[PDB]
Amino acid sequence: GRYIGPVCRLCRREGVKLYLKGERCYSPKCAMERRPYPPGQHGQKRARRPSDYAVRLREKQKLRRIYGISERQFRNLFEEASKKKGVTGSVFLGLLESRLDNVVYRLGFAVSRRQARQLVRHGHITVNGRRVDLPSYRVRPGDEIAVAEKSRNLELIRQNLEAMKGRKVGPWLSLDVEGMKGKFLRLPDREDLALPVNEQLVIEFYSR
Amino acid sequence: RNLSALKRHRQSLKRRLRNKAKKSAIKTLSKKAVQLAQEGKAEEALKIMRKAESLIDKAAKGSTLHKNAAARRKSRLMRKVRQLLEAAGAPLIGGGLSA
Amino acid sequence: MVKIRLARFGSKHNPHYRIVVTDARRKRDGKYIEKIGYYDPRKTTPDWLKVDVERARYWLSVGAQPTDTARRLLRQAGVFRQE
Amino acid sequence: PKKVLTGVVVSDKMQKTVTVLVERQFPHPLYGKVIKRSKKYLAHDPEEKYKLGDVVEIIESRPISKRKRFRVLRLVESGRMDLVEKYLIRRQNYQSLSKRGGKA
RNA sequence: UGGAGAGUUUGAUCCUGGCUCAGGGUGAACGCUGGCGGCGUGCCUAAGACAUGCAAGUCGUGCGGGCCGCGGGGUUUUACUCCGUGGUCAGCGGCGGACGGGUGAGUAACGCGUGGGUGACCUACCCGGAAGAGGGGGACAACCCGGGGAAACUCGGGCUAAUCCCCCAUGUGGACCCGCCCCUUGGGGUGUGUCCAAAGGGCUUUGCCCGCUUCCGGAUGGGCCCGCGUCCCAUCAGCUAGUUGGUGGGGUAAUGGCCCACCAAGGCGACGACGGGUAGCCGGUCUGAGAGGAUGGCCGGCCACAGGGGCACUGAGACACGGGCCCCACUCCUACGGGAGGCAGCAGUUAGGAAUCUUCCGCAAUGGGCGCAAGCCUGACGGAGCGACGCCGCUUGGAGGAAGAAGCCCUUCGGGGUGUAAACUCCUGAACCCGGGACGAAACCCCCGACGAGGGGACUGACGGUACCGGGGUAAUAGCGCCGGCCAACUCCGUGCCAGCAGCCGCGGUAAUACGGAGGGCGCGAGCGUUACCCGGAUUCACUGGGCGUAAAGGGCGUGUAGGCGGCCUGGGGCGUCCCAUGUGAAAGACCACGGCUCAACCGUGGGGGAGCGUGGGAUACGCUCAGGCUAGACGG
RNA sequence: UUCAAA
RNA sequence: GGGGAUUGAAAAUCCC
Ligand SMILES: [K+]
Ligand SMILES: [K+]
Ligand SMILES: [K+]
Ligand SMILES: [K+]
Ligand SMILES: [K+]
Ligand SMILES: [K+]
Ligand SMILES: [K+]
Ligand SMILES: [K+]
Ligand SMILES: [K+]
Ligand SMILES: [Mg+2]
Ligand SMILES: [Mg+2]
Ligand SMILES: [Mg+2]
Ligand SMILES: [Mg+2]
Ligand SMILES: [Mg+2]
Ligand SMILES: [Mg+2]
Ligand SMILES: [Mg+2]
Ligand SMILES: [Mg+2]
Ligand SMILES: [Mg+2]
Ligand SMILES: [Mg+2]
Ligand SMILES: [Mg+2]
Ligand SMILES: [Mg+2]
Ligand SMILES: [Mg+2]
Ligand SMILES: [Mg+2]
Ligand SMILES: [Mg+2]
Ligand SMILES: [Mg+2]
Ligand SMILES: [Mg+2]
Ligand SMILES: [Mg+2]
Ligand SMILES: [Mg+2]
Ligand SMILES: [Mg+2]
Ligand SMILES: [Mg+2]
Ligand SMILES: [Mg+2]
Ligand SMILES: [Mg+2]
Ligand SMILES: [Mg+2]
Ligand SMILES: [Mg+2]
Ligand SMILES: [Mg+2]
Ligand SMILES: [Mg+2]
Ligand SMILES: [Mg+2]
Ligand SMILES: [Mg+2]
Ligand SMILES: [Mg+2]
Ligand SMILES: [Mg+2]
Ligand SMILES: [Mg+2]
Ligand SMILES: [Mg+2]
Ligand SMILES: [Mg+2]
Ligand SMILES: [Mg+2]
Ligand SMILES: [Mg+2]
Ligand SMILES: [Mg+2]
Ligand SMILES: [Mg+2]
Ligand SMILES: [Mg+2]
Ligand SMILES: [Mg+2]
Ligand SMILES: [Mg+2]
Ligand SMILES: [Mg+2]
Ligand SMILES: [Mg+2]
Ligand SMILES: [Mg+2]
Ligand SMILES: [Mg+2]
Ligand SMILES: [Mg+2]
Ligand SMILES: [Mg+2]
Ligand SMILES: [Mg+2]
Ligand SMILES: [Mg+2]
Ligand SMILES: [Mg+2]
Ligand SMILES: [Mg+2]
Ligand SMILES: [Mg+2]
Ligand SMILES: [Mg+2]
Ligand SMILES: [Mg+2]
Ligand SMILES: [Mg+2]
Ligand SMILES: [Mg+2]
Ligand SMILES: [Mg+2]
Ligand SMILES: [Mg+2]
Ligand SMILES: [Mg+2]
Ligand SMILES: [Mg+2]
Ligand SMILES: [Mg+2]
Ligand SMILES: [Mg+2]
Ligand SMILES: [Mg+2]
Ligand SMILES: [Mg+2]
Ligand SMILES: [Mg+2]
Ligand SMILES: [Mg+2]
Ligand SMILES: [Mg+2]
Ligand SMILES: [Mg+2]
Ligand SMILES: [Mg+2]
Ligand SMILES: [Mg+2]
Ligand SMILES: [Mg+2]
Ligand SMILES: [Mg+2]
Ligand SMILES: [Mg+2]
Ligand SMILES: [Mg+2]
Ligand SMILES: [Mg+2]
Ligand SMILES: [Mg+2]
Ligand SMILES: [Mg+2]
Ligand SMILES: [Mg+2]
Ligand SMILES: [Mg+2]
Ligand SMILES: [Mg+2]
Ligand SMILES: [Mg+2]
Ligand SMILES: [Mg+2]
Ligand SMILES: [Mg+2]
Ligand SMILES: [Mg+2]
Ligand SMILES: [Mg+2]
Ligand SMILES: [Mg+2]
Ligand SMILES: [Mg+2]
Ligand SMILES: [Mg+2]
Ligand SMILES: [Mg+2]
Ligand SMILES: [Mg+2]
Ligand SMILES: [Mg+2]
Ligand SMILES: [Mg+2]
Ligand SMILES: [Mg+2]
Ligand SMILES: [Mg+2]
Ligand SMILES: [Mg+2]
Ligand SMILES: [Mg+2]
Ligand SMILES: [Mg+2]
Ligand SMILES: [Mg+2]
Ligand SMILES: [Mg+2]
Ligand SMILES: [Mg+2]
Ligand SMILES: [Mg+2]
Ligand SMILES: [Mg+2]
Ligand SMILES: [Zn+2]
Repeated sequence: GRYIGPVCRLCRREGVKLYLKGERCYSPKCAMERRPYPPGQHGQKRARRPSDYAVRLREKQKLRRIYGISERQFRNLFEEASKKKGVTGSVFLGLLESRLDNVVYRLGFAVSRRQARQLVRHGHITVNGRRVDLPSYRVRPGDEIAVAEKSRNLELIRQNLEAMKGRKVGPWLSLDVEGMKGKFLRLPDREDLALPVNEQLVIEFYSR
Repeated sequence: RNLSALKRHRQSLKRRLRNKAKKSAIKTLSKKAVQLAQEGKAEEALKIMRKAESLIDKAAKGSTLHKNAAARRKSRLMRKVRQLLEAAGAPLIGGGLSA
Repeated sequence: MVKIRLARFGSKHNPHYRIVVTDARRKRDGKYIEKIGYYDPRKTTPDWLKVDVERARYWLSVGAQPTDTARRLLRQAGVFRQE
Repeated sequence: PKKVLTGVVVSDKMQKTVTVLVERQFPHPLYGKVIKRSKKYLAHDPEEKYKLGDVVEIIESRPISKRKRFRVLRLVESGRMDLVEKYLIRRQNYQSLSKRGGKA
């Protein structure tokens, strides 16, 4: 089961703020806000020049932790990326960005990814009409991701979909806040995203 | 126990005896004919050869000899008799051989 | 004799047959002489039945004896339709 | 097609049969170098025609005996014991390597 | 799209060099742990032994009959006897038991792989074409009557039907011997002579169905032969007498020392014969930048085997796993005379082992045997079951939540950790309950039509009340291994060269980040570690891609056999080499692209991808070969 | 003498 | 068999 445990601690081990909570991570409290040092009894102690390896490990752990995906699944995507034509780095990101659970989150249907995930597992999500509770489901270009008719009235749904009014969204995505529909226009360009991650090191980590 | 396909075995035994006997005849007459010719007795040597030919062919009607096995026998027979008769013979009965 | 029958491909609870020409004596999914079509029982695709009728007509012309089901499918593709 | 091989007669010591040495050439599967390699076929010569030293063609045939599965198709080049000599010598060197040895 | 290196010899250095680690794999096993599902997969050892059940039969539309039953007749009645019909039994006859299923023991071999040859051959059922089926005669079992055995079963006598056997015809036509044109190994045609055919059954009965016979083809499956390829040891040199070949026979579907009788002395080997060891081969699988290396479980192809040895009979086919005979070992009957048996079929037992599943459900589907058909048989197979054994998908919550409880840990005693983690608030709703509820299955068959095409109609679901759908709805498993360097992760205490750790280098003899515990941390997560094994890193056997003065390594030197290698010019050939076409290169797998299960795993469809080998053309620089020249190598005076 | 100490 | 002396801790050596 995708991690599930103290999360605003991973932010602390990566020395960078990851959004694994949506809000709370915006209001002075993602911990990174005054307490940016690693978790644990030695968190405040001076760090030692990390090994080329350490650097590469933490980088992958960053990107991977951002999407709350497992090593098993993360690796399988990367291997797929390698094989495919074109720059593995971007292509990899493109694939991570195509996970239904992620897209749900991108469209704002949920505040964080872990929430977006649950929304999927519980059928509150629809792809071209049909229900789909597979958070790893790969959204293709042209697919319409909406909210289940029966779920459109849920308290949590309104709140999030409300806050989405006026809010802009991914240049590769499009949100019709009305009927609570969204459309995966195209695979995001590396230029499209802006994750605190140097995918180049990630490729290197697996090249070892 | 008990597999009524014992019938195949008790049937093979009858077929075996039936074949065995047909062949024995063929041999006995073949040798007989080769012998008569080997002695220059042309007329009856063919007379016997002619039966042998017949027994061989009929033997091939069913699954005793069958095939080209028949051909082989007839050949090797008409072969020896025509040759052995080269001792003045002169195909009297002119039966089997087409001089 | 040689036949035209279905060879089973696909997976569990997901059969996908192959209209094939083969010796009656060969194992069902063994080496066939020629593939002349395919058939999907659950018709999970609009294209669940195809049959190289020209070829089917060929083997029939030389002796291939079709399974009852094999014959059924061939008919659908108008193999014997002599209109 | 019935395989046809060219070789040298290195033995006429049998009745209606000749031994034919056939050389073959090919790149070594791993080291490249073109290497030679030979094999002797017992060919059928019913007319006791061909002799020691002739270069004949050999052709794939209906078995004549055990060993014999080739018939001499024709003569390519008569006389030339240089080849036979080579074979004979190589065979004589054998008399060497064992428990004793032969002169070089 | 295709190549990463690190630790360890010294006081230090460079080099040589081995060992070791990081990565992929696996039919795994073992430890701790363990929630759900799909698809796969599961005796690697004793090819040890096996209780029990099931795993091959079908046909009454080939034939006669026995037993139990019912009905109708011939008689004035009974007895006796005739016909019809139901159930059942096995016979005779046919087709199938040579497929399907299992396992590799054996096998270094034409076994397998690949490409070819057969003028040296076979092929049941199926398809097309040509021509046929006139007459006679016969037997054996059922059954009946005796005899011999404990039994298994046997011996004799008598009766009888066939699509059983035989004789005579007809000979389309075919076979054989000679001849002869033609062609070319035994291919094809032709003439005389000789020889060779058959089966009957059904009926919706003068016509159709199912069959029979002889030929020529097709299609399918094969046999035999050949070129090339296929492991380790040369501390295995020589091997060989049916041995090598010939002539004539025998034998086979057919070639052949396959076998035999005679006659020759020959065959094989350092390009590894013979001997020994090991091993089923392949598509492919794992690994690798590649070249390679390793492997051959599952699925597909071929081969071999069926307790261990031999043999044949029957048949289109076997020298036959659930057929037969004999020898051996073993088990079990036994009246000790003599008998019965063979799970490497499914499931299961037992043994061995670190270790491997259910004595399950169904013939609904696909496929197979027999049948005109209805159908019957099918442990093939389609499913379910068990095992984290593997892969893929899922869950054990989501959002809010303190300048931050308690507890435990640490402390410079100020404070710092675990930690938004918890509590708690609010959402959602695995499980579970209720309702609906599949696809897979439309043929065979029947009716119309013409048993055709074509139309209509009907019967069938093991899986499964499962999947999926719709309601209702609970906050609801987390482990395991690491933290001295390689190698991501550090502090206290306890132990002292003890107890112990340790892949390699090394830790521990009172301040141990290395032992054990705790707090904290890293990694991964229904799994995590360990052991074993394969490839990698390892250019560490170097083809790609290594070396030999002193590191391991130039033979003590010469002579010279085989072999390898060969100067300059011209010509022929075209073997190597190169180019073009063309055949072959099974399917699956792999790769790319779309698709189907909500995704994926899994699966389907389509698409390139060629190496190898065969054939046909072409080129001729280089290598090769044959000719002829040349002096600059070599040799000679 | 052993292991380890700059 | 410690328990001391010695040792960085041992082996050894001298003590009970
Ligand atoms: K035929
Ligand atoms: K011979
Ligand atoms: K291989
Ligand atoms: K019809
Ligand atoms: K202490
Ligand atoms: K410690
Ligand atoms: K290795
Ligand atoms: K030396
Ligand atoms: K030339
Ligand atoms: Mg790429
Ligand atoms: Mg039987
Ligand atoms: Mg029978
Ligand atoms: Mg006699
Ligand atoms: Mg001679
Ligand atoms: Mg011969
Ligand atoms: Mg060292
Ligand atoms: Mg080293
Ligand atoms: Mg040294
Ligand atoms: Mg040192
Ligand atoms: Mg020094
Ligand atoms: Mg357990
Ligand atoms: Mg399963
Ligand atoms: Mg086994
Ligand atoms: Mg059964
Ligand atoms: Mg009555
Ligand atoms: Mg009866
Ligand atoms: Mg019966
Ligand atoms: Mg089989
Ligand atoms: Mg195998
Ligand atoms: Mg051997
Ligand atoms: Mg072969
Ligand atoms: Mg072979
Ligand atoms: Mg070979
Ligand atoms: Mg071959
Ligand atoms: Mg071959
Ligand atoms: Mg071949
Ligand atoms: Mg008759
Ligand atoms: Mg009669
Ligand atoms: Mg009669
Ligand atoms: Mg009698
Ligand atoms: Mg009688
Ligand atoms: Mg008959
Ligand atoms: Mg005629
Ligand atoms: Mg000719
Ligand atoms: Mg007649
Ligand atoms: Mg020998
Ligand atoms: Mg002969
Ligand atoms: Mg012959
Ligand atoms: Mg022999
Ligand atoms: Mg030999
Ligand atoms: Mg050789
Ligand atoms: Mg020997
Ligand atoms: Mg050997
Ligand atoms: Mg073996
Ligand atoms: Mg084996
Ligand atoms: Mg390499
Ligand atoms: Mg191999
Ligand atoms: Mg296989
Ligand atoms: Mg055997
Ligand atoms: Mg056998
Ligand atoms: Mg045996
Ligand atoms: Mg056994
Ligand atoms: Mg036996
Ligand atoms: Mg038969
Ligand atoms: Mg026979
Ligand atoms: Mg056999
Ligand atoms: Mg047998
Ligand atoms: Mg067999
Ligand atoms: Mg069998
Ligand atoms: Mg058995
Ligand atoms: Mg045991
Ligand atoms: Mg099972
Ligand atoms: Mg069935
Ligand atoms: Mg069926
Ligand atoms: Mg009927
Ligand atoms: Mg049964
Ligand atoms: Mg099955
Ligand atoms: Mg297991
Ligand atoms: Mg929370
Ligand atoms: Mg509630
Ligand atoms: Mg259905
Ligand atoms: Mg039925
Ligand atoms: Mg009608
Ligand atoms: Mg529901
Ligand atoms: Mg529901
Ligand atoms: Mg509720
Ligand atoms: Mg570290
Ligand atoms: Mg201490
Ligand atoms: Mg350690
Ligand atoms: Mg999983
Ligand atoms: Mg690597
Ligand atoms: Mg190497
Ligand atoms: Mg080495
Ligand atoms: Mg080299
Ligand atoms: Mg070196
Ligand atoms: Mg030295
Ligand atoms: Mg040295
Ligand atoms: Mg020297
Ligand atoms: Mg030269
Ligand atoms: Mg030379
Ligand atoms: Mg030249
Ligand atoms: Mg050439
Ligand atoms: Mg090609
Ligand atoms: Mg292929
Ligand atoms: Mg899809
Ligand atoms: Mg394909
Ligand atoms: Mg030229
Ligand atoms: Mg060259
Ligand atoms: Mg001392
Ligand atoms: Mg020490
Ligand atoms: Mg000291
Ligand atoms: Zn955060």
